Amino acid sequence: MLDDTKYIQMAQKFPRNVSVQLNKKLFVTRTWFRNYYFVGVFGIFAYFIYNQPKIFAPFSGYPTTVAYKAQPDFLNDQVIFYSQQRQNTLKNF
Amino acid sequence: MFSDFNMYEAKVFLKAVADAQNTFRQTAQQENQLARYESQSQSLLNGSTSGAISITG
Ligand SMILES: CCCCCCCCCCCCCCCCCC(=O)OC[C@H](COP(=O)(O)OCCN)OC(=O)CCCCCCCCCCCCCCCCC
Repeated sequence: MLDDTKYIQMAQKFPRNVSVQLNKKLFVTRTWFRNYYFVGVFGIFAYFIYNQPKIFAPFSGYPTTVAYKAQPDFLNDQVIFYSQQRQNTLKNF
Repeated sequence: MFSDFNMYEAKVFLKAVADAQNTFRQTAQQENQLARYESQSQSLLNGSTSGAISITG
């Protein structure tokens, strides 16, 4: 057994009215260093994990697409379009 | 089953055959679409002139 006598005493008897004021500026400085090392360092890894599948597996993110057919309108010099909904699928393996 | 070379030969030939059938379809459809537009335009002109209908806006 470890002789934890002094630590046991510390745990049993601790002040219950002692507190220290914290310099807001230094607290903010440390926290914003933490944010700097999160957004700009771990953000790279997080964004890679989130996006790389969306780059190498794009077809699963855009399920439905549209296709068009066109006809002329000679007497008005216009073009008439008919649309169609399709399931976005692979093509020409 | 067959070597990959023969499989790609078949793939190319089938692509060509599908394109040929699409060529037939395109030719027939274009011809009949031109005829259809002419007929419909003439029908609307005759209708308006004959007084059968009034086309406004
Ligand atoms: C559509 C509407 C969108 C609206 C968005 C609004 C965004 C608001 C963002 C507010 C940011 C406030 C940043 C405040 C930083 C305060 C830093 C500070 O108090 O500490 C100063 C400290 C000085 O450094 P020191 O070397 O000790 O020099 C002594 C100088 N007296 O400085 C340091 O030690 C370095 C501090 C580094 C700070 C890093 C900041 C990183 C910010 C990341 C933001 C990410 C936002 C992502 C949004 C995505 C949107 C798609």
